Amino acid sequence: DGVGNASGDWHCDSTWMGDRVVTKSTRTWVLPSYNNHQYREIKSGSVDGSNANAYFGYSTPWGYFDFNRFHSHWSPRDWQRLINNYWGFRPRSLRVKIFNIQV
Amino acid sequence: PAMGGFGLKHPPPMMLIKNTPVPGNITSFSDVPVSSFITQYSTGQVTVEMEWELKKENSKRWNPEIQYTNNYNDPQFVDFAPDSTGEYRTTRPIGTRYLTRPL
Repeated sequence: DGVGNASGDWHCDSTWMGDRVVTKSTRTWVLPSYNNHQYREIKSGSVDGSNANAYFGYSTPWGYFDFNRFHSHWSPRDWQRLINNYWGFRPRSLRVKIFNIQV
Repeated sequence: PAMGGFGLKHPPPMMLIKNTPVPGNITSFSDVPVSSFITQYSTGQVTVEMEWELKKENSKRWNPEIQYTNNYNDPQFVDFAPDSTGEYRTTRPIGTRYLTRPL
């Protein structure tokens, strides 16, 4: 759209609705330009006296979003509300949004 | 009420019960009321069913709250359970305020 209009809003919440609970988290991220835009082939030999440490691979100039920790979605208090009252739980869906970008 | 609880204009009515008297062997007439009865007692079951309305806790506290919890250091017996004799034990008064709210 445009420069002077915001592309999304801030949502942090927890909505308990019986058999479901929906968590929302918003964070502010910063992204460095990695490697100076190029792929590099990274590698290692036997480090610390262990060749299980050896590897061969590639670093890229990309970064990624990782939300695979519970504390990224649950507050200490909602976590307590979950473990003191339920016998189990499992994830059902996921929705992600990236907005308000600034280079 | 000073002792706690709900103060009611019209509270749950009193339920009274008694064993209807049964006269012993009476052989002659008298205007004087009968005073010899067959001794007896009764027994039965009583069921009370109460519906309560709840006010859902709606906090935004971040950190975890205080909760009533079964915490005993080196229990010799289970509290709120019958002991070896069969008599019910209770070692602590359980109030009602664990959750918090900002004024």
